[PDB]
Amino acid sequence: NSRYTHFLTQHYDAKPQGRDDRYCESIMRRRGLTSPCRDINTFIHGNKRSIKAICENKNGNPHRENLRISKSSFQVTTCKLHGGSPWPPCQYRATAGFRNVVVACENGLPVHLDQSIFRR
Repeated sequence: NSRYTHFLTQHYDAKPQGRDDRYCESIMRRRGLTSPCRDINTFIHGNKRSIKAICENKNGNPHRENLRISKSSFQVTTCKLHGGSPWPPCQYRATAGFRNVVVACENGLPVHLDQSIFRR
């Protein structure tokens, strides 16, 4: 279940404080997403068990072809790449949000975040 682990690395941050541009620039580095700079990436906050619950009917509904959509809303932060280059230094604009999320699940664990709902 390294895909679950990969999901957490790319898309989970339990307790941020700020959630500003600087937060994005830092955490995108910390999580290895800056070579090349990922165009857009969203982190989910709070506890893990609520996110795992999306894979059950406890906190999820089936969605489109192969995805799950959460019933609860999550605090999230979307980091969007600013500037012309794919390469570091990666400047990010932060957007804090509060809504449900879309994931793909495998063996009851989230393994993908659908980034499309945050492209705005």
